[PDB]
Amino acid sequence: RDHWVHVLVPMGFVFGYYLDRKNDEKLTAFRNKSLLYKRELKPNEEVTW
Amino acid sequence: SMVYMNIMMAFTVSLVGLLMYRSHLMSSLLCLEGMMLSLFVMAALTILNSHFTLASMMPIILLVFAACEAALGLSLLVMVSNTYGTDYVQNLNLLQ
Amino acid sequence: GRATFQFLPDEARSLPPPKLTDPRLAFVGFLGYCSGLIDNAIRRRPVLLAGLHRQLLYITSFVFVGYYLLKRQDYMYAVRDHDMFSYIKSHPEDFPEKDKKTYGEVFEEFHPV
Amino acid sequence: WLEAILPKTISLAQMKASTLVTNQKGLIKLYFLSFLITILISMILFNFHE
Amino acid sequence: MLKYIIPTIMLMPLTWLSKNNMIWVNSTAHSLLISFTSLLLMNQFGDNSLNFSLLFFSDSLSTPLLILTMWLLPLMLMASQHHLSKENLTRKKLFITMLISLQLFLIMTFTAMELILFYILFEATLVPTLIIITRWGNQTERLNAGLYFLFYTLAGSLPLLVALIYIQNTVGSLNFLMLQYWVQPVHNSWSNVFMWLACMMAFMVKMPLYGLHLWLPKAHVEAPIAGSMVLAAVLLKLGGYGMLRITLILNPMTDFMAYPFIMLSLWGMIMTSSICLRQTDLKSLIAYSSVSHMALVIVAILIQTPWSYMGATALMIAHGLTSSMLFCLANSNYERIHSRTMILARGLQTLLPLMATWWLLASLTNLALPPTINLIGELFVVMSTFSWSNITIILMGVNMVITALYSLYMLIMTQRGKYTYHINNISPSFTRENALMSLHILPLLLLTLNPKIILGPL
Amino acid sequence: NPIIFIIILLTIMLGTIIVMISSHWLLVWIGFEMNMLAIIPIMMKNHNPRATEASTKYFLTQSTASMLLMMAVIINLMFSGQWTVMKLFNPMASMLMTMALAMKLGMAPFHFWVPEVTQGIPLSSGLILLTWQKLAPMSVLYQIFPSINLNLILTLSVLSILIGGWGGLNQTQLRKIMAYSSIAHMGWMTAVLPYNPTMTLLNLIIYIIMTSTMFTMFMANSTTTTLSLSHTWNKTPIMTVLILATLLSMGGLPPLSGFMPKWMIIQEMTKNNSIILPTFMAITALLNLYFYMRLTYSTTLTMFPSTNNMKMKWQFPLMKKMTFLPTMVVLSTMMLPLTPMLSV
Amino acid sequence: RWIARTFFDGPEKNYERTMAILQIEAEKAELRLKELEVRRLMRARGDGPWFHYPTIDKELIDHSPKATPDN
Amino acid sequence: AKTVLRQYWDIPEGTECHRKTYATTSIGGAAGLVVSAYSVALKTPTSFLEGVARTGRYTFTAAAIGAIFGLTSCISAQVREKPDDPLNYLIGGCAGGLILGARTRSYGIGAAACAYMGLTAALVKMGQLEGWQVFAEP
Amino acid sequence: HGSPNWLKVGLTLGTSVFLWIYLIKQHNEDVLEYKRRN
Amino acid sequence: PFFDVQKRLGVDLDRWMTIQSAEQPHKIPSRCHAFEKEWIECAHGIGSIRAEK
Repeated sequence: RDHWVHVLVPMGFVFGYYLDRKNDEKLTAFRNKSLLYKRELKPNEEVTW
Repeated sequence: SMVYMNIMMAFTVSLVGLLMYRSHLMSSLLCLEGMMLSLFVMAALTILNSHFTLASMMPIILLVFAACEAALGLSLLVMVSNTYGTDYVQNLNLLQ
Repeated sequence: GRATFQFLPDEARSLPPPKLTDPRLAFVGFLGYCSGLIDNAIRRRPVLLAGLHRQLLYITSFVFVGYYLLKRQDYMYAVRDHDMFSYIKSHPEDFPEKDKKTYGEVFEEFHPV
Repeated sequence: WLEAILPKTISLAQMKASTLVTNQKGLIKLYFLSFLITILISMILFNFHE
Repeated sequence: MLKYIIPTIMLMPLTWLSKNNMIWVNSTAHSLLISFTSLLLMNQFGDNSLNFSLLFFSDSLSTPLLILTMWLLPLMLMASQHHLSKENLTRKKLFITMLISLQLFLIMTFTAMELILFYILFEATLVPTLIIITRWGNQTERLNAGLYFLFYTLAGSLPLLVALIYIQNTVGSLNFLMLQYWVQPVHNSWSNVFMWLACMMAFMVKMPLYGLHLWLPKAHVEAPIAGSMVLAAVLLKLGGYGMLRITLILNPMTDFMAYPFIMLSLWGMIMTSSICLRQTDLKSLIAYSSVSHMALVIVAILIQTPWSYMGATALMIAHGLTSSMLFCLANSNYERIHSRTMILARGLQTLLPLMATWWLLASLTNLALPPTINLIGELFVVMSTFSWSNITIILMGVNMVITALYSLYMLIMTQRGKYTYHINNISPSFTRENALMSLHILPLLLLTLNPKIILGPL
Repeated sequence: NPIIFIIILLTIMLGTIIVMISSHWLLVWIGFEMNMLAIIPIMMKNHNPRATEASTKYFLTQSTASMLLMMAVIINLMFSGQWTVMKLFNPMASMLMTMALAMKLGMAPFHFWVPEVTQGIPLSSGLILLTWQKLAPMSVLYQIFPSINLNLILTLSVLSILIGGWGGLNQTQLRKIMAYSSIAHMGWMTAVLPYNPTMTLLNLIIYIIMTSTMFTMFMANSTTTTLSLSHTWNKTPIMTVLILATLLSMGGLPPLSGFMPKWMIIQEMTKNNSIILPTFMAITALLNLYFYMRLTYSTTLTMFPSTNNMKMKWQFPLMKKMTFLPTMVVLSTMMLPLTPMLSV
Repeated sequence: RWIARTFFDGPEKNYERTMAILQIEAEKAELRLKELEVRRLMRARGDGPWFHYPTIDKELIDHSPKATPDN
Repeated sequence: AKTVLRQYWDIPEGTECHRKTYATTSIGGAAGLVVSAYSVALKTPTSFLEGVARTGRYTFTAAAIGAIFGLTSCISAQVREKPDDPLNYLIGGCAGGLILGARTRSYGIGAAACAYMGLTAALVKMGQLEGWQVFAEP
Repeated sequence: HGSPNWLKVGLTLGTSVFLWIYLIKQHNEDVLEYKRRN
Repeated sequence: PFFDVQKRLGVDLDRWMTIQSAEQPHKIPSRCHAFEKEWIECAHGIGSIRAEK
């Protein structure tokens, strides 16, 4: 048909690259460190975690 | 007391060279079917001199197989010496 | 544990349960999905895709069973723990509280090359 | 002299599997006498009664 | 991470799922692409190394070493194509699958986060390699290469699992390298030698000492078509790096007994290269290079004191290419003339003029002209191993002589007049002959421009 | 005829269910006394002059094997006079239990038998049933478990996994090659047994599967090694990738499941700080592998297809549950830290 | 400047993500040191329901006045 | 039982070389017998009543080796220094190669016996010396 | 006129209709039990 | 593995013949009977591994 065989597979990447983003929510447990490492007042630590 | 060392020396009736050998298998199979009475009598005293009153049937059940089963294994000893006419433990054919 | 010869007792109510889209349950029956494809190939099917009524009913079986079995596994590792802390909690005499100290204290060896 | 020492292991064992098969052939008497040595030799030897 | 294992396992049904002969080009096309992903999130730090998950830090470590591992895969199908076109497609679908089935673990290993994923994956090969050697051999001596390849590799790597399960329950948990922040030393006993000796000797039996290499030319002399898995088995060997994860720590302070591994491989380095001069079979001649200036790392690793790791890393991937590529030449020149006997092929260099400069740039990088990686990977060896004791300059200074007569004698054997009887050897190296022979010297020399990307932490 | 063969073949497990279910020394006599009574006719079916010179070398070798036991039951009826099933209260009991019970399993000695029966039973069909008799006795040893002289059950073990190893390297008939290396795997599970006796069963189930799926494969016609050469170019090649996907996994290599018992067992046998025992076991199962390699160089090397042999017909055997097992005999390693906490 | 903010992050993650997963760890070396200080060595107490064994069941005993005055 | 071996050990390890060796030399021979005697159950015979004695001719040993091994340490013991060192109690092993060589033919044993029965001596001492256990419980 | 048995065909389908139903019948029930119990 | 079904459901397979003092149909004792009810009373709530000591 449309050749599912072909480049449909590279879509496996973003499939996977999302999974590496599934964990960061459960690895949040430290927002606190002294090395700057701040998560101090900003809306930066707030994103990505 | 003493009756427990006889019969015990009797229950070394096993003696195994004379348990499988030498030929006339019927002698081997024999000292087997009389390996009982060393199991029976020995267990017909300890049950008895002290009153267990309950295991007393066990002596009966030590025969009812000892005859039933040992009478099976006689059967084969026809099949061996049917095809031969002499038992003679000296048949080895299946090897390893 | 208790209520012997039970696949799982009533106490497993409090566990999540292990619902689908976990890689294993998908993987479970995958190893069956590569099993079905065999099932043809032994006899010279020679389809390599043969009737979907054999080429399915496997995948149906595994993941159901793989699922229905994972429900108790996760349980067991819970009753393992449960029975540990509750013992670790009592007999505090067998469980000391270590002190706090490191730098300015400990010496190591000290063996450089 | 690298190949003598290690492949000596090859033709070391493969011979001892010729003494565990060849010399055991046959004679149902010959096994049975040897269970008896084993069942006594466990008496004298060691912890087995202790 | 899953960014990698998932597409490369997604490769697996990119192949059979396809049609007839489109298969080769189908997978060679994609298999290159993954190399963008290879660099993609990698070549981050640097300092305070990358660990992105619980059980994976892909490679941080400054042992990048993984980018190559993802090269050599779609260098095979350009390599392996020659005589594998002569049997069936459902078997040809296999040989591409197990070959991937290797490539999937070498991504798992080199990360491993720990010791005990390493091992079960350190032994997890030999299922895929052993099957490529025994089938699709050439001679009938192959059947013994099947055994010898085991019964060493597996022979002494079981004493790992006796030792690594001994550490797991002794001090804390080995679950993670990145926590060694508590490590006590190993002082001495008649027990601890064994511990150190058990945690070591399994690795040596891969990167050979001058003993117990008895397998290495047995498997390479007779081995699959293209060197198809012979290129891979020159990755596998150097992957004994993990001794870099241990001997840095985890019994640091026994150097006491190091000497039987120094003077044993340090006098073999001057040795087995010299038993390589009279060889009459060419794929043997290269197989003994591979011992020699590989076995120099074992005197780089045992000594502490970086400037060795500056130079020990560059070597694992130094011959990682040069020693790869030579097995690619000696393959090609064998397609046309069916003896591997070195003598027989002479009077070339007239008949294949463009392939002249291919031999040369190969045989020139064992000479190690100064600018390339090779010397800048050797001259951090000599600088620290000199300070060890001044006398190391002699033997490993001799290594730098016999190796030069070594290489040339292989080229200069192919400069002669021979017309002789050959009506064969017509093909003037159709592109794949010179295409797959490139993608080595182009990427190899190139790195010398910014050669801070091959270095350890030190 | 055909009904009873399911009455007999049912009474076996009824012979071994009274073994695992019972409190009472008498019943564990009657229990595996009626196997040696109810096994025997299965051997027969084709009435040949081997089976009948086989089951008679079996019979009287499981006759005494039992009949000693009844002597080591009635010893501790004297002392303590309490039957049931627990440590044996007296050393002449146990030492007359465990080293006269090793006859049914046969361990390091007491095997001139396992090759004399398994070879040349004309019935190869099964002969899978000689995986029951591994399962009756163990279901004593798990109970009696805290009484052994402890210098023995290892001394029959370590003289076993060795002696069953070397036994086969010299063998061709492949009913023997399974006969041998089935003493071997009786070396691992009763070497553990005093330390943490579960993680034995683990090796007991993984064993009942793997040896099971061999035979069901060895059933089409297959008999002698050089009749497994005429296999791939004749019957089906999808068969050969199977017999290579197990025989390797059965000695075991870590990506398979055959590596699963060892990998766990040594977690147990060290941590008890015996590290000089397991290497010698760990290292001896090595040359237990060189049967299988060199068995597996028979079928993938295309060795002289038999002769002009034309089998155009399809198959009608019973593969029953073979289309499962080598997805559970292989791929299960990735799955389970269950086996230590599941059966426990 | 264009790439670093297009792809990966700085020591707001690959630092103090290790902080994150070393409390998924140092609690895994707490609970493998308390088995081997309990399981392996219980010991002579056989206290906790681990090395516990069967003994005999005192339910099945009989208290009735059986017939013989002395027993 | 644990008996003999234990007795010797809790005897004269490094000193009182006489009783020890006299024991280690007699126990080796005793062990040797066992195997010779065993050879009659599994292996048969043909030289009649006296034959077993003839058979024993091949086992006319073990005892010799046992004696010698003890003797080496007996002679040594307090010799040059403490023969208690790992490398030392070795020495009793190798003389063994020579022993077997003497017993039968040459080149194809006497080294190996000296070699391997050399290698496996030291471990014993080295074993209890670090406190190793082969058969244990938690 | 394809000739399977047309006897059993659909049982395996019908059976799975039971199992998944019964599976979730135990699941959608037991999910609340955790909270009902906790 | 010892399942102990007769514990779960109701039946008695054996459990009666087991020990020296249970019933004895007309209530007649053994000689050493009186020391059973003494010795079982000792180790019951015990786990038998400390019983020996």
